[PDB]
Amino acid sequence: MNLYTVIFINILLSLTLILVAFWLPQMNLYSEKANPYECGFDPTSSARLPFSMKFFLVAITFLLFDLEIALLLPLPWAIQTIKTSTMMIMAFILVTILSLGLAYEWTQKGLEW
Amino acid sequence: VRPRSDVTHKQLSAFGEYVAEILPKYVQQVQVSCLDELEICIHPDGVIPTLTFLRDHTNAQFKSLADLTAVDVPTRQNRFEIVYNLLSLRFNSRIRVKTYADELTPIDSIVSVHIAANWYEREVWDMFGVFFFNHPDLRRILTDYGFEGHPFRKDFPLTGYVELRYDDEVKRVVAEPVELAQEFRKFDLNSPWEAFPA
Amino acid sequence: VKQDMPPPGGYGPIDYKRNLPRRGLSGYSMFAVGIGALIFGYW
Amino acid sequence: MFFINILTLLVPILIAMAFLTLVERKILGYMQLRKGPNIVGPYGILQPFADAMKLFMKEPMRPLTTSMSLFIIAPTLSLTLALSLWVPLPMPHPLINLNLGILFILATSSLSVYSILWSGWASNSKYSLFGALRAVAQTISYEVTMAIILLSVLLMNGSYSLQTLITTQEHMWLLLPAWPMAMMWFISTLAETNRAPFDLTEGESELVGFNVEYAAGPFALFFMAEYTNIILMNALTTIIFLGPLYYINLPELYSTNFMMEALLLSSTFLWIRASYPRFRYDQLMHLLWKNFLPLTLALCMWHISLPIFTAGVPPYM
Amino acid sequence: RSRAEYVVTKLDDLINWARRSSLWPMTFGLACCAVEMMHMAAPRYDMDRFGVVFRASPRQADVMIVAGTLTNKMAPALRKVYDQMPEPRYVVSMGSCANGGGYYHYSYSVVRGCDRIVPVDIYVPGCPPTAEALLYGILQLQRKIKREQKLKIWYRR
Amino acid sequence: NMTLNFGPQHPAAHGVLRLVLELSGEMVRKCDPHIGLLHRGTEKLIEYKTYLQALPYFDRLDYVSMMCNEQAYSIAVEKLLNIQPPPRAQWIRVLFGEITRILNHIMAVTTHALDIGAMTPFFWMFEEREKMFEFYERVSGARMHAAYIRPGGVHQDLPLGLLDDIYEFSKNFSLRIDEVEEMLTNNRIWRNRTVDIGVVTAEDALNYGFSGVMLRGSGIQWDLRKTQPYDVYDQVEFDVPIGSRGDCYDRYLCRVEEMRQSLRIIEQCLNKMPPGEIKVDDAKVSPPKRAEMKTSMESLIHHFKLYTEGYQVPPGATYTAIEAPKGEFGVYLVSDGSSRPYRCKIKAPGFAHLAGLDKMSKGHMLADVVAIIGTQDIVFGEIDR
Amino acid sequence: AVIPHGKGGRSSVSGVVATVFGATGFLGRYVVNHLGRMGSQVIIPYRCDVYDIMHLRLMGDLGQLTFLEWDARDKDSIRKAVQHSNVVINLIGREWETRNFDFEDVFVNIPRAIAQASKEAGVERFIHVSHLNASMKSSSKSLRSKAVGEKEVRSVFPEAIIIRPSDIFGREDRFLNHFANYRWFLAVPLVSLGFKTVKQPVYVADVSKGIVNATKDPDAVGKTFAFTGPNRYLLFHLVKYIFGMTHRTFIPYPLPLFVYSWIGKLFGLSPFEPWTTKDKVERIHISDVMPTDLPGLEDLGVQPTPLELKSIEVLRRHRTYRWLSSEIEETKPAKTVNY
Amino acid sequence: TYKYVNKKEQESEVDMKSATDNAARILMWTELIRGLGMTLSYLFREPATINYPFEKGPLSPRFRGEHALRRYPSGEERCIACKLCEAICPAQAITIEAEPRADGSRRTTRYDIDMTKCIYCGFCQEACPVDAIVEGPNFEFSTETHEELLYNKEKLLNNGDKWEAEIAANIQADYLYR
Ligand SMILES: NC(=O)C1=CN([C@@H]2O[C@H](COP(=O)(O)OP(=O)(O)OC[C@H]3O[C@@H](n4cnc5c(N)ncnc54)[C@H](OP(=O)(O)O)[C@@H]3O)[C@@H](O)[C@H]2O)C=CC1
Ligand code: SF4
Ligand code: SF4
Repeated sequence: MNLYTVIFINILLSLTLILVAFWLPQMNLYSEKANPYECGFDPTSSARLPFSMKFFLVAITFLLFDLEIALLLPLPWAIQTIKTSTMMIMAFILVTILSLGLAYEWTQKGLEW
Repeated sequence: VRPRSDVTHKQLSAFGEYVAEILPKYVQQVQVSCLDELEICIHPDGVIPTLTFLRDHTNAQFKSLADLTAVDVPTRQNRFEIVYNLLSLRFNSRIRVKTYADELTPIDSIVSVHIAANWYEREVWDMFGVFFFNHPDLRRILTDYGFEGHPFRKDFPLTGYVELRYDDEVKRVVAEPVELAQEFRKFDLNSPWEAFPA
Repeated sequence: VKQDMPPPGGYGPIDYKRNLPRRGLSGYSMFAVGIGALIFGYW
Repeated sequence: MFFINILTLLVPILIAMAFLTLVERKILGYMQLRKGPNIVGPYGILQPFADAMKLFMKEPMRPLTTSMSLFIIAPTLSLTLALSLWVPLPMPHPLINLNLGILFILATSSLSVYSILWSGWASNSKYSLFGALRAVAQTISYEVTMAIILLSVLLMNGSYSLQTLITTQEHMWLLLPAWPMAMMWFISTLAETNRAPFDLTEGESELVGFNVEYAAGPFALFFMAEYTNIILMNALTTIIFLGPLYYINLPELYSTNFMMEALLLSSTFLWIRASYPRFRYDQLMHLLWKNFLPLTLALCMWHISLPIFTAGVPPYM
Repeated sequence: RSRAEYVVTKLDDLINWARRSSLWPMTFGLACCAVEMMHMAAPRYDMDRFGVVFRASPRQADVMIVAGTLTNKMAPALRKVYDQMPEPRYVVSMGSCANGGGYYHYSYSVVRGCDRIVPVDIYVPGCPPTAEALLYGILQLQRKIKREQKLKIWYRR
Repeated sequence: NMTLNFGPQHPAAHGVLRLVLELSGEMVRKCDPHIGLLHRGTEKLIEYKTYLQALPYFDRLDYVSMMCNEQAYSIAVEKLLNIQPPPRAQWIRVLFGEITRILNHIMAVTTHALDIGAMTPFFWMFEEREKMFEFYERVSGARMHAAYIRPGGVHQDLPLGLLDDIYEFSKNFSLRIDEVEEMLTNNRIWRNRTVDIGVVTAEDALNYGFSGVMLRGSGIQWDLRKTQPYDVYDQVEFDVPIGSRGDCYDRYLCRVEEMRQSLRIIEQCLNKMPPGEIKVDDAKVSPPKRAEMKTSMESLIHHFKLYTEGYQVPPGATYTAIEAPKGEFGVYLVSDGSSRPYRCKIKAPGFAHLAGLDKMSKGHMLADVVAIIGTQDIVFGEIDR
Repeated sequence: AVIPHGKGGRSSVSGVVATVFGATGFLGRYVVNHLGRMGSQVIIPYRCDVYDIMHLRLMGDLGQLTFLEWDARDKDSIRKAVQHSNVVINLIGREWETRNFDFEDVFVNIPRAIAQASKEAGVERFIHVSHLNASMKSSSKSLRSKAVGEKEVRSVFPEAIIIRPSDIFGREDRFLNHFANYRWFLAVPLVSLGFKTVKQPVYVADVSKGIVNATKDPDAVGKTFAFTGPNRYLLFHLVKYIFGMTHRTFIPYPLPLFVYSWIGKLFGLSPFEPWTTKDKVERIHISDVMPTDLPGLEDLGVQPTPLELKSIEVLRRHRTYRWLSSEIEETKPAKTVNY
Repeated sequence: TYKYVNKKEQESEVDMKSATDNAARILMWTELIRGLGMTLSYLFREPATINYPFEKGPLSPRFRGEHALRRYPSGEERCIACKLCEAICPAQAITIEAEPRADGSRRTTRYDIDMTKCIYCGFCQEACPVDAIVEGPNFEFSTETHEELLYNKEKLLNNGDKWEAEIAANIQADYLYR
């Protein structure tokens, strides 16, 4: 609840700002004032058309590395595990196998944008 | 009075003869100014051949194109006088090869010989209207996208025929025939007295 | 007579060459500092 | 009383946000041989309030081609998450003490990447997509090392609660140990706030960026958000790695030193901005995936090993 | 004092002060006059001191300092950028090339003034209008912005 | 592919460039720069203006190197008149010519950084630039656009305090280059942004007519100041800073060296400037002195005719090239016997350089193009003319 | 007088010095445009701050447009404005009775004082503009009051032309934008389900050109022209057509006017510019009168321009990205009603 | 004489010491820290800016600034309408038409400098035989309306009367040079 109280004030403060921002100011709007904007000449394209991302393989990896992190996140509680040996043996294997994933990402054109 | 060394007027003169001899099929006149500058003059057909010999000859390497321009002598049947100024970093000398082109008799393009000319040739078409065959992409460079007329021609009015203003009714910039609020005062400046025999 | 001219004997000399100073701690010594922090910090 | 406290955390922070802008426009100035803004008000103190009023009054422009929600949600989200992340910071005592506090800060930061994505799609203007897609990528990439760097920290703190570090750092800053990551936390803090060395999100020379089609108020809110973040992330550096001295008898010397260290590290990213040219888009990702991620993942393992064989496993709780 | 008139005079004085103190000019410089302002942005005559901070995105700009000749090929653009600037907006024409055609007045490719293309608020004269001279012109815009009384006109309208 | 104007109003173009790109995502496949946004008709207007009243136009073609530009017209017109400037004037033109190359290079190096994102170098040097304009203003009355270098000689003698003040500026300027030297020459971030970007091979540079720091950066050894010594560049000693490889870094490093070498040339000019007259003594070419025109009839007639009608240079044509800070700036002035020129083709170091952008920016990102334009030092006044 | 010299475009002279008191208006903007294009001397009395009249500066040439500070209540301001004008054009009008100005003032009271002074001055001709179908008994106070004026001004200024335009069609107009802006409203009320209120729009320019031509023609004296349009329309097609070009759903639902006059009363309370007006509402459902009268357009020299032709430009801003590229051809036309 | 910039004279073979020094340069961003030191240094330098209204950037006597028409001490305007100021103006700015005044003297009925057309070359200052048209020191004459910038004889003569004291001092300082 205490958090709920804080957060709703947080949204309220932001919604308050945006609202004022739209109603207080006066507005007059010929087109060409609202038209899309590309440096002063007509766009010359849809501005939403297919845009290539040279980072094809980097992107896929991030997601995989994120997940590993996930698996790396429980560690703080797992440190206190009585086993210890297995903990580290496990954690070291996870970090090493993902890093090798990275390694192959580098070796392959991935991560080379 | 400027200092003049005749070493150059002799060196350049000789080269002129050398070029002429090597390219007699096109060289019409080859002169050296009193300012120690050579100016081989070639038939328009010799554009490709004369340049290439100068770009690739051991005794005359003229690697870079300083400029391509076209004076317009309206009196001259062939209106334009395409002038190509070249530099030889090897022999530290410049030469100018100038040809003649009329409005509708195009000249060859030298983009092959020097790619520097890709832009200047577009500049000559836009301003003077000479056309260059075999040009990769000839299209107006300096003038407005819809400009009608070639501006540096001596027969084109300075102020031109169209000017632009924003019209509210149509909410867009709009050409209108030029209306000037103080016409260019055309001072006559030539004096009725000559200076020397020249 | 009086025109703006170089002072008699000429002006002094002006430096034009780069005077960037190669001032820094030697690399080995540098490593030790950070390493020492970690070594101690861990203890 | 709780509200009083809510007000005490948000209002001051927001005011601090404002004056950071002024301070950014004077410290950059003196570094560049210029006074900076001193003519409006005394010594420029009224300068931040002045453009705030100019920004809100100028007409908010809704591009002909623009969503009207993914356009107004984006700033609101940016200010809401940034001001929200100050809720758990343990300046001395935190306000809302959360047992999994650092996961709250990491998660809330992650959500801000959307605002960039939503604003870019909303604007549907080139110079915007080209700014949002690259931007989301930068922010996300600098999240993967950002998170791993924290996991290394936590394992030496014992818990996710930011309050524990005040007890972990009662004898020495976590910079001495783990300095190699501080640097890597600092550079990642520079990327995630799209500040200079990594300001490609919105490069000006490159795509003038995500904010081109945004004006007036819509513009200010992110704006405010960025600067508040600029502080928050610096403040997290000043709790996690530079641990201010804590005395249980007088709590404010903790906040006094928190004040001093936060201002200096906030001053540092101002100083970084003026001092360095901006990195290339791929040069930026080349750093994180090639230069930093292998360093972080390996040093992550060293921080699971340092505890065990040095019999130093941290006390939970 | 107590009068709905006094409250409406004081509050615009507030609104005018905010616009006056923070004028964000647009990063739009043509020809050379742009240099004579890059000198205003520079340390001898800082402009930021006065509030102004260059911001490229027309969308986030208050003043358009047209510097240099407005050719007939850049005209169609200037109008676009002026049209896309946020409403409260002002134009300062710098240079005899822009306020009037200057050298190049009679050219076929030069618009004889930006006043033909965009309404102009202050005209700063001089071939390279000096940088103080631009700073005087920007300060004259601030005097014009102080005098404006938009709220008063709405009240007695 | 996608097309972005990357055009006018950008903070990367000078304000007047339309660079239609064919970006495939971030990589840039093709560029088709659309210049013409600042074509003023400079060369059709000159035909209608007398030789002195066209000088001013030459200060506005490259607006960051005013006097070196007006030293190319002054040398041309002087050639066509077979007249030479007096000895003091030639040193003054070399003194002002190197102050302009320091002024252009401070412009080119600092604005390039402004584009890349380094803000501070611009502010530190721009204060050093107003120190320099002051020298223009104190000698001509205009901070920039002086009109000081006249077709025959220069217009007025240096005030009596200028050479001391130029020494004090030159004495302390090198530390100022040293300071941006430290802040933007080894930053891994600069090197990465500049090194191995826009490499141009030696023969390709000559073929594309680059003729400038772009020519020297790839190792070709060509300076019109030593090869074809114009004015007094035969009596001053300097080292051309030839770069080795051609990346935008080697070209930056060359521009920083030329600023240093120009301080060496400025030093020599202050140390060895001759006592004498600043304009040739032929009243037919250079106007008569104020006292003389007000006391001698031959001088009033010569003042009246020169200002109203003109020099009437003898019929001929010349291409005179001087090493302007950007590169070879040349005027092909064709002259009928009339007092007003017939044609004046301004060769702009820049029309050739911008053509090279498509070839130089090959296999490069949107961001690299911002560096590619920056390293050509292109001012659209010279290109558009 | 001023002999007309020039080729016809800006920087030329036509010899019409004309005070135009309400130039800042939608119609006005256009009136100054042609007058400025022609080269006429235009004096624009203004009350709004200079910022708002900047849009008029680029129109007209240097020293051709002069702006004077003027207050309707203060008789002296009108006096000096017409001091040196020979043509006075009155476009003073509003839809919302403002706190300090009543329909009488904006239509009858003020426009009288103005022409009154104009005579004292000796202006050759005065053009007064009043809304079309304006009976002294018409329902809308506005229309009736306007009628009251056209009478009075004739006694202050005899043989004063009185053009009487229909609701105007143009970018920045209300007739077309108002309906298109009903989008915000989920449902678009239409009295009698938008029937029996046939309406004939007229392009703004046509009106402007017409007005200007009046200034430069001896044939118009005491004439009460009526610029009408090129085609009439039942309000139904108009509304839908608009929504058609705007590409926004059309949901015609009838609303009893008695209740709707009340809705107008509601918005009418807006402290700031009122969206709609009780007096508006009536006007909107006030049927366009038939065309038997001193003809306007064509008669004065301009051929009317069909609505569909330029509608695309007026309604474009209201479309969404999805339809922005869409063109007139794709859309359908509305149907006229000679009735 | 040439000079190689960025040319490595030789291949220094890596020595551990060298390698460490380098590796440290990459790992601990040593050169980046060097750059920060430079900016911190200036932060401590005195800023070079001037209060613009209160202090003014220095302009010496030849500054061209704003046009003015001078008058003789007696009060007779200097211009005698020779009209070569019109002839040498590069921009066509000055328009002069003249007629013999009643006194019988030569004077200009209309002298109009279009300042928007003028590019402040300063040749008119040069050309005038009586030196009636001078480049006055003032540079601050920015105007709200375009028409104000066009200047007739009365504005320039008035400009001349206002700034005559400084114009006389400026011409006094620079005439020996001319
Ligand atoms: N659809 C239409 O537009 C039609 C219009 N008409 C008539 O044509 C005329 C012009 O219409 P339109 O341009 O749309 O009207 P607007 O609402 O655009 O206003 C016209 C002008 O009148 C001025 N004005 C209004 N009230 C006052 C006042 N109390 N004191 C001084 N000035 C005032 C306004 O100046 P400011 O804004 O500065 O106060 C404005 O510039 C009107 O009078 C109207 O009766 C007739 C038929 C249809
Ligand atoms: S005005 Fe003078 S300076 Fe400004 S652009 Fe035109 S010419 Fe260059
Ligand atoms: S030159 Fe001097 S005197 Fe002769 S007209 Fe021009 S101003 Fe008058």
